[PDB]
Amino acid sequence: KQITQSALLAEARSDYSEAAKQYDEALNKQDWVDGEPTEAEKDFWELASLDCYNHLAEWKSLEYCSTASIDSENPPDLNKIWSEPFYQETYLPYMIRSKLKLLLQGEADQSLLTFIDKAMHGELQKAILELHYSQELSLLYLLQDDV
Amino acid sequence: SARKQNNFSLAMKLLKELHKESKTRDDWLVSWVQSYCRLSHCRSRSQGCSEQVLTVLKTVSLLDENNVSSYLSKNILAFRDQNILLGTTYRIIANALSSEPACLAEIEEDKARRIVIAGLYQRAFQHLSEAVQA
Repeated sequence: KQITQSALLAEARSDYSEAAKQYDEALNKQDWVDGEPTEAEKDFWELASLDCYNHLAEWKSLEYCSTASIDSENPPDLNKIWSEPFYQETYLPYMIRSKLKLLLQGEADQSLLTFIDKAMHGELQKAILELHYSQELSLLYLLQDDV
Repeated sequence: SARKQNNFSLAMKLLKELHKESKTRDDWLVSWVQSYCRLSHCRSRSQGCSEQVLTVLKTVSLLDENNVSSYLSKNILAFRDQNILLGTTYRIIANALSSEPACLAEIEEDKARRIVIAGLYQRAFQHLSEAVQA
């Protein structure tokens, strides 16, 4: 009733974002008792939603949305538990589409550099499947004039 | 292009960038057509008749008397003004929407004037449809 009634509103920075953000900001300590069985369902879905509204927009909304779904504080447990899930493996382009906006800002920037590097760290083991899966991985190089 | 599709909020950040960026006399009006369309788009939703129609009707004639001292091209820019006006004269019957005065009802007095409740409560229907009429 917050979000299926957002598909209508056809906006992707206010209505959906207010329908989504308070779920993680408030900690939902009293509504997590009844919604405790959902687990990943309530989670990843909200996770997923916070993507598919801004997945097109990128911009500060995106770096912050990664920040929500990324592995920023402690980035090795996620990869050390799963290699590729049919959910978190979907946020890889999300953060990096934000590259487009911050890579526009500066020629060598935190998001892009850290990313493409760690993407090469994970390239060493099962590169080609992921490098093939993502075309966006291509569109990024052209910045530093190296075709 | 973003306007008609009704994407809104991506178009919010865009309307901020264009409002900011283009910085000429035809700019201001160009951005305003966009905010006014967005006005119709959220008038589709409820209570914006009080809110957003005010947010965009505010400057639709302040900096407008001094803008493109014609010159050509005005129809496509003055009409959306007419939209922010019918979208109230036809919606605003009385009361409720006047809830937040100090500045609000004052606006109806002034707009009706060039184009403090009784000059509106007893008269604003011969005022609004005429301001929109011009």
